[PDB]
Amino acid sequence: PLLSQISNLNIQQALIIRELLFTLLGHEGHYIQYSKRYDPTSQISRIEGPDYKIAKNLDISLKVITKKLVKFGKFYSGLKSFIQVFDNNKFGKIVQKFCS
Amino acid sequence: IEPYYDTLQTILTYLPYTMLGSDSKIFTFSNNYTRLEIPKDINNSFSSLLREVFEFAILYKQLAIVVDRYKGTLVSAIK
Repeated sequence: PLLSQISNLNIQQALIIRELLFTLLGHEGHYIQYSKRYDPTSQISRIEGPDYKIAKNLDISLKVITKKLVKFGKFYSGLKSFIQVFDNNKFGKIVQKFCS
Repeated sequence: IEPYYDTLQTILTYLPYTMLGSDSKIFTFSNNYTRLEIPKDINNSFSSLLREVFEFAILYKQLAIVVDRYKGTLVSAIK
């Protein structure tokens, strides 16, 4: 369903919560989408994590609260991609143990 | 009294979001979160009461700004 079509606050809150549970793990949702600047090919882009854009039809208060929480998905995705890069022999025992 | 007294439970719907220092559909911060604008359709009495309640919101927002800004910048251990 379109986000603008829904007018009730409770429905919007539940929908954004359902979409947010997956966002916190780094996945896209129906109403939270990756920014066009995020290129998975680039190493630095993967390490720094993806930036998310929120659908313009969300309620203003819910949009602000979501914009605060979105950063946690960014950190998780960045760390998960950090492990898959820095955990090899060429980066030494210190970095490997930190990846642990 | 309902027919003879006009004013916007609806306040309590959007009040929690304002108390946590976040923008609301009927209350909007401005000037770097230093003032809060009470909308039209809030007659004298309710506005006068809210002016006391909103003291917590603005003060908490200022404290949150300070905490977020100086979290890991200050070098002195005391601060």
